[PDB]
Amino acid sequence: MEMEKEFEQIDKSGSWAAIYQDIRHEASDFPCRVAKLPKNKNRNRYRDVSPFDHSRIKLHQEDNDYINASLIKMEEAQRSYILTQGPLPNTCGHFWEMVWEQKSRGVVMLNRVMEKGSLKCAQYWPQKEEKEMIFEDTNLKLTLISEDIKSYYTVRQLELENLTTQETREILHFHYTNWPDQTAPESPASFLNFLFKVRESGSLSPEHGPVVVHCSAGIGRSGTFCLADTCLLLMDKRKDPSSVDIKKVLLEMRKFRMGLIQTADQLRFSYLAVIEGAKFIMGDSSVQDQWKELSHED
Ligand code: VO4
Ligand SMILES: [Mg+2]
Ligand SMILES: [Mg+2]
Repeated sequence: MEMEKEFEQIDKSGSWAAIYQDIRHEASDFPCRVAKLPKNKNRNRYRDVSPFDHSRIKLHQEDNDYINASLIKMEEAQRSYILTQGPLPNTCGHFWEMVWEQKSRGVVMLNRVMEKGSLKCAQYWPQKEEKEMIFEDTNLKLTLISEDIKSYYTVRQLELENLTTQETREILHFHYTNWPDQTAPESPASFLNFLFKVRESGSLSPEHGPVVVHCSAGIGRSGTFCLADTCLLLMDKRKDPSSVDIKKVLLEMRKFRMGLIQTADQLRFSYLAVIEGAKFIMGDSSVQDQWKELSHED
């Protein structure tokens, strides 16, 4: 309720840029010494996007444990996320090793492999059932099991096999294919429809390891997704929408990974998504069918 008042004040005063720059100025700053080691230069997609040492995910190999990935551990909300860059051609083995070792059940992908004429992500999952991928460095096998393609997102069932142990796991892939870099989604409705398909999959359950979330850098669209989910979960826990302070939640998230939410419009969208999602949290279950309709997923 009180985020709604703040939304109006910021809008009718046109101060989203200043509000967002405030968050940037107050955000935590922690060292990234491991990410900056010369042996890890080719493991980083962007020179200026690095995991903090204190929250980085360590791979369980002894040669080089480095991956550009952060554990966002939201203590009060009791949910964790792994935010990571889009894998590089040499880090797709590391990416699936991380998924395996962290016992993630779901991967949320918010970018496309090619954006604005550039390769933003390696093709790290198989596109055809009969063309499985084997990651020889990490001894993992990945098979496409099935694929449900909708108008602006795709859900895939993957089988991930630890070839050392021959243990197998189902990994769910939630691929938002309609969300351009540095922008807000089309509508809260289509975003919330997607978020709630991730939730209903069980991939966010505490019984599993943290969901893996990535875009190209793992901060902008990835930060928007996590901020909206954590805010909705916080108000759900308290059944009190007015108790949620969005900027404080984002600032808390930015203790674990730098640059989360990259534009003022993405921040503004985050308010809109949470305000609209609160309708469902607070007991208007019919609104979820309305999101499905408005998102035109077929
Ligand atoms: O690829 V993202 O720029 O939305 O961090
Ligand atoms: Mg590379
Ligand atoms: Mg690779």
